[PDB]
Amino acid sequence: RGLELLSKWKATTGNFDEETVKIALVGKYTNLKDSYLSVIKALEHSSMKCRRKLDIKWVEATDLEPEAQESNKTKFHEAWNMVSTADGILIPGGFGVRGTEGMVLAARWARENHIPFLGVCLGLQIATIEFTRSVLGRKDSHSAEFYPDIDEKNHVVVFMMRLGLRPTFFQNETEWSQIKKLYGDVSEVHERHRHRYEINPKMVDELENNGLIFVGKDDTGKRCEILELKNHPYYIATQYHPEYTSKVLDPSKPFLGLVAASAGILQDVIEGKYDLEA
Amino acid sequence: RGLELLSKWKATTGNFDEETVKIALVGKYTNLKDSYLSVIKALEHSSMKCRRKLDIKWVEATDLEPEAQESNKTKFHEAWNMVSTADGILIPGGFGVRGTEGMVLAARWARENHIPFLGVCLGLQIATIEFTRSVLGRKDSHSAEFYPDIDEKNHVVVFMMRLGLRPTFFQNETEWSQIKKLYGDVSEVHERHRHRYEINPKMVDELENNGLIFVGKDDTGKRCEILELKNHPYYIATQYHPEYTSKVLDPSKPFLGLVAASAGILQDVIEGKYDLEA
Amino acid sequence: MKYVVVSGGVISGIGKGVLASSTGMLMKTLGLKVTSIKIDPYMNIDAGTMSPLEHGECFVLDDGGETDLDLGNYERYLGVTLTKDHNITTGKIYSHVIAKERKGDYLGKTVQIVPHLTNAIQDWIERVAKIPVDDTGMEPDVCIIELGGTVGDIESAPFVEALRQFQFKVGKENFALIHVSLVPVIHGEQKTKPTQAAIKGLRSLGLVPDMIACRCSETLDKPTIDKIAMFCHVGPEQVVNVHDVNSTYHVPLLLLEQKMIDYLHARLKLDEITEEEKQRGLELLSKWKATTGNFDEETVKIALVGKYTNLKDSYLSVIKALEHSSMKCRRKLDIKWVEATDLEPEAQESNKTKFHEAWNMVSTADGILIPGGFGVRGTEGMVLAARWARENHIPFLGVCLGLQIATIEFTRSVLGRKDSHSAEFYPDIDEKNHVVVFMMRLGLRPTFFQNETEWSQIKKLYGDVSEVHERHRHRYEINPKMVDELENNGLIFVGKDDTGKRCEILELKNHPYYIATQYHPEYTSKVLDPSKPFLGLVAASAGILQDVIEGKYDLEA
Ligand SMILES: Nc1ccn([C@@H]2O[C@H](COP(=O)(O)OP(=O)(O)OP(=O)(O)O)[C@@H](O)[C@H]2O)c(=O)n1
Ligand SMILES: Nc1ccn([C@@H]2O[C@H](COP(=O)(O)OP(=O)(O)OP(=O)(O)O)[C@@H](O)[C@H]2O)c(=O)n1
Repeated sequence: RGLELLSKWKATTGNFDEETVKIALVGKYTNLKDSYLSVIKALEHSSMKCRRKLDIKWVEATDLEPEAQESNKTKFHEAWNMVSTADGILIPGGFGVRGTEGMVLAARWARENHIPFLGVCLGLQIATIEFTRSVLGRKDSHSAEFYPDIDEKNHVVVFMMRLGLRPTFFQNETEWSQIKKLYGDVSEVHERHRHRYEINPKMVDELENNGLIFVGKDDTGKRCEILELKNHPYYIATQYHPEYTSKVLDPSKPFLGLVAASAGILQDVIEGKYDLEA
Repeated sequence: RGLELLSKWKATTGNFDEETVKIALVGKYTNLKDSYLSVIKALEHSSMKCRRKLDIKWVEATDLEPEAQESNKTKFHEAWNMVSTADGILIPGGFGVRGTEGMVLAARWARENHIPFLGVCLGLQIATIEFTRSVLGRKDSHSAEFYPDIDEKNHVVVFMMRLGLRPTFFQNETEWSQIKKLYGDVSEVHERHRHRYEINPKMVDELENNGLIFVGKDDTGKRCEILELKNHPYYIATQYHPEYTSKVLDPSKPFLGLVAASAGILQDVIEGKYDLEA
Repeated sequence: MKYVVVSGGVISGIGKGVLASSTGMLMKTLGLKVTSIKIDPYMNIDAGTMSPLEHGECFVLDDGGETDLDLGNYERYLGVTLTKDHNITTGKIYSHVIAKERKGDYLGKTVQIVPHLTNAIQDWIERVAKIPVDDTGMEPDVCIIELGGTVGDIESAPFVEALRQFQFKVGKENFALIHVSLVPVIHGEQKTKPTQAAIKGLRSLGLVPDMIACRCSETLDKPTIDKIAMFCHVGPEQVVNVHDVNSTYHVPLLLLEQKMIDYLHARLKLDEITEEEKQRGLELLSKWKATTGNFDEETVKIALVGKYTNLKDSYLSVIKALEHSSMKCRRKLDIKWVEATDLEPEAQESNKTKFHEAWNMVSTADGILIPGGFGVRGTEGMVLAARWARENHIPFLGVCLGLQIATIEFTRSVLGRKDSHSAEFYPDIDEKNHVVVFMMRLGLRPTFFQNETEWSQIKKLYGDVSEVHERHRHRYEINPKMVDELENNGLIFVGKDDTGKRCEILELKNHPYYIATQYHPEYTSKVLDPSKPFLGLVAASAGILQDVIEGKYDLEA
């Protein structure tokens, strides 16, 4: 295991010496770059598997808003150029509500135009709010955070906060899935969580029938743990935070798929053209 | 009139010697730059009234499409950077159907985010298709060019082709209008036309009630000649081609408003801070 | 943009300003950017000629213009910095059109009250309504326009023409009008007819009221509302009533509980106007519930000692600055009004009865306040009031002439020097306590704390910030030659100007609260942010000054 760790180090090092991938990371207060540290490292570990140079564009989510155009026009154009340039979009599981309105438009941009996407925690919440707000109509729908609207809340409280390593199980028909292929066809995964809200189970049949297929759920089958949009090149979200289990020799699979699809190489990464030793 | 023409020449010349405005012109085959010659000259005449340097970004409308992202990704990012950068959007009255799907997304971009806009001919058609396709829902709606859909045609045939100088009359309540202010509060205007389609009169009450107010119509009141979106900084379209009456000392009013609002100075141009002689 | 006129009545003095800025305070509850214009029918261009005896106190702007006194009521209610242009006056607008007449800007046409002057008034209102008076540089979303005088005056006729034409230059569903009108009660019955005759007057000039608001001695009877609404183009739910309330700061809650805004929201279609505004709306309501709670939830007695205190509007800003601070301390304010000249040793033989009333007030009070009086007359009594609070540890604030008199007294009693006097007694020369400094010093100027004075009670109330910004109105300052003697004896000048030559604040070392300011701090007191020199005076009069500085009385945790 000592000699193998050196060989795997020579491999990830070789993958740095041996083309760029541009990713827009869109969230609240991206100026505070340590506040997203795990997300950056999870993109780095995966980018060395793809042999491709990582270029994170930092977007303040609020600068995407239609209101920002009259308030602070210059930064609004910088934000939209980054979103328009990027080979992939990433909504990183932000803190609090402020960025939400711009993060919706970033999710819409990658739903419609076939840009690779990953939503983490609040990013799954916003992948579901957007798919509701644009595919089902339902323009009033919002996070459960906007409590007094009641009837149009996209989410429900589930305090059990849900924390720590919990399992997640693939739905047994979803053999088509890009993400459950990256997990090696294993029956279940184990992941870290930090959430007080989940997508309202009442709506999930409507989302599954329209193609926002929830390819992974919890032990009970009541909780929304993963989604994949059917017949898109790579549009994933996770309710968990996968960046809290990314390792330098074993990159976290939802982030590996985002980089590999941004590189246009996702098929060949799944088929095994990029493992470190034969 | 000789001495006055020299004074007015010294004025437009002074307005060139005496800051940039960036405008995205979005249409079919913008590579063929002589095919939009009148539109360019109408933007130049107006830009010398605003004392501001004109920078037309040329966008191929088809490169904005969600399909272009997999087909020709590089040019699709260049097209979207131009749309995202511009201080104003202009849909120039293109020839044939090809560019339509991208021109819809350019009109949506300026409806939602408060970007100044002018639609000319096919641009009014696409301002109305977009406002239908996004404000009324009605996602199947299209130009009358897609004939066999029947029920969802946004337009109707009116061959009389309508051509040459015809009048247009303001609707008598629309005192709020930015465009009818630029025309000096005169009761009517006279303009050139080249159209075989008009917006279907059956729908126009729905569009007027939702705020896409048709501030100008023909002698009969049956024909859609101008629209202004109520409570937007500058979102105009004209069924006529106003670039066929722009002159170097008297710029065509729909194009003067587009430049002046892109410069953020529209109020002061209407109030008279930029006429050539006191 | 949106606009709200407040106008009207059969009488001047009916209640407009409280219905005006109060309506504007509630526009801010919605998160809106808000501004205000007061249209005055009088012919003075500014209050700079107007002596403080009639029309009252020359209120002073950030821009240092001597405005109409009422503008202040809008800088407290809304929390905005207005400008010299927000006070339209009949003398100001005739001057502006007459200037353009001699410059020839009318291209040799004859110039007429209609349309040229009524265009000028509309062009002024829409000009001024662009100015960003609010806590961020974006143009306002609503303007409150208060029309002074009464509709049907020969002095207010140009403005009701200009406003009528403005109902079209601006659209309906962007402009609305509140008309304030009288319901006299005689023989115990509410009579509607003065509202009918004044609404007949209003529609004659062509304005139509979207609300009526009544001055009445009572709650309007259900039939009185019906008999006004049967005679005007308003529903019975838009006959508003500003009745007797516990204090003037309750009026915006009274208007909101009468569903006044739940109509203006629809009538001005205000759904047509960011998260920052929506939050700042909810915060303004929370801060209103706090100052209101601080009224419902013990008395502080303050002697205000000055010239001609009978003329109570002449001290209006000072009263409001004491009210804003008293709601932070949760304590009921009781201003004793003292004529300064009735304290004098000469008054004892001249008018003995009033002299005892004056001295009982000074002896009773928990704090003393010398308010920045006009002219010399009161000075001799104001010295004895400052002496009374120097010696016995009574809390004190001196404003302008009050710092002058705090320094004259400390000179006249701590240094001996019994001949010393204001520079106003010019021919004494050698014993003048002050020096001329005409630059009059006016408007918002900075003041900087002296860098060692960490002990200071006043620079603690300012939050340990390095400098402050304040309004001034002075032609005299304390003579710099003497200031070392005063600093060495303990009258420490804890704040000075940019040069360090000018005496801007004093605090007497080792006294519970003895402050004076050369500036007028009452011209920046706001209802949610009370002016710090007045907060210290109330809090020390309450004996709670330490705990106010430590933070036991901020509105939200
Ligand atoms: N927000 C306000 C409004 C008014 N007042 C005080 O109330 C009196 C004047 O009230 P106002 O509303 O102006 O009514 P009047 O001037 O009496 O009458 P009008 O309606 O003509 O203004 C003055 O003490 C003024 O300072 C106040 O302290 N705060
Ligand atoms: N017919 C009149 C009478 C007076 N004024 C002017 O408008 C002001 C209104 O003040 P007001 O309070 O009406 O004073 P009075 O006329 O005495 O009314 P009151 O008796 O209520 O003071 C007057 O000062 C005067 O400037 C006017 O324009 N038209």
